Amino acid sequence: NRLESILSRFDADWTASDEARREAKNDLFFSRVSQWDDWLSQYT
Amino acid sequence: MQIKTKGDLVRAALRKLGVASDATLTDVEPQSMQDAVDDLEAMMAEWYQDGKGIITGYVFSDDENPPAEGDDHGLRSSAVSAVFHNLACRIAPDYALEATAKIIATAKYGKELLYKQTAISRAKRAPYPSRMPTGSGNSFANLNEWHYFPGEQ
Amino acid sequence: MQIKTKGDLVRAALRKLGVASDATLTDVEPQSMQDAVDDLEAMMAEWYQDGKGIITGYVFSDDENPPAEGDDHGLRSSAVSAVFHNLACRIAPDYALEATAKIIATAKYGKELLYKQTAISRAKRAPYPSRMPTGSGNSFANLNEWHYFPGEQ
Repeated sequence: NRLESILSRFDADWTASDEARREAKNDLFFSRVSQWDDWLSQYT
Repeated sequence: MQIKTKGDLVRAALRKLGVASDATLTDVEPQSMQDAVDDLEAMMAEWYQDGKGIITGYVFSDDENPPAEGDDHGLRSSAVSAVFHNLACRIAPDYALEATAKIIATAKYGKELLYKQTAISRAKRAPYPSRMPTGSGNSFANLNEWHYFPGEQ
Repeated sequence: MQIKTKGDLVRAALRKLGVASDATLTDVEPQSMQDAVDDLEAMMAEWYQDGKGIITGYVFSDDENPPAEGDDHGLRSSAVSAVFHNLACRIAPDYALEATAKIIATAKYGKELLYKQTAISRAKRAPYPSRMPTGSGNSFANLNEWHYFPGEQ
């Protein structure tokens, strides 16, 4: 019951701020690690 | 179309060359028909190049049926006026005759019209190169970590 | 294809020149057929240049079986219309005849179509030179200490 409420609140908070998190993570990876964001569909 | 059979194409080519028709009293001799149908089969085999060449409706006889003159051809109605003109142009060296310039011009026009539709259909542009970014305007593939184009693969 | 054997090629060439065919009252003596098939073998061995020239399905007689005129050839159906046309163009000097311009044009077209596919297949681009770094975007070959391209080797 308590765990269910905590997880529901956490899921709402996580899903409500997905695009900003993804864009910030992409910015961090582009600025720090490398500038070729082609990990997917590479090695061909 | 009245030119359903290969023998009709052979007779039309011979008549255009003037070798055998009814406007001239001569009649077709069977060995001439056999030679002309063999030449037709060889020429049509040369044009197709196993697909990589000119594509027209045509059925190649497996020689299971001995007489290949009577069987049907799959030529569409537009290709007929070119096939027998080219056949008549090719047969002329068998005798000492030379094809009239009108026949040569008609054969040129016919082959051009045969290949124009396939030329239009095969003019396609290559996909984006592999190392080509997708700009920030897509807004969906950019959010799906799908930043770069796949490639020619 | 009804032109299976080499003798069929020789007879087709002779018919195209008009020297002799099935519907003629005089024919050619077999020694001339032997000479023509020898000439065909010589011409076809000069186009192959030992695998480095025009590549077409063709089997050379091993001379163990006596008659090289009777055995089959491995020519695909598309190359037949070129081989016997070129053979007929080459044979005419043996007699007093001269090949008609139509036969010359057909031989040119046939040889061009014979070599176009191999020309497409043989147009390959060389690898990167030995002293060419791989940029920092690969992220795997760069981390495997393999910074530079291997070379043509």
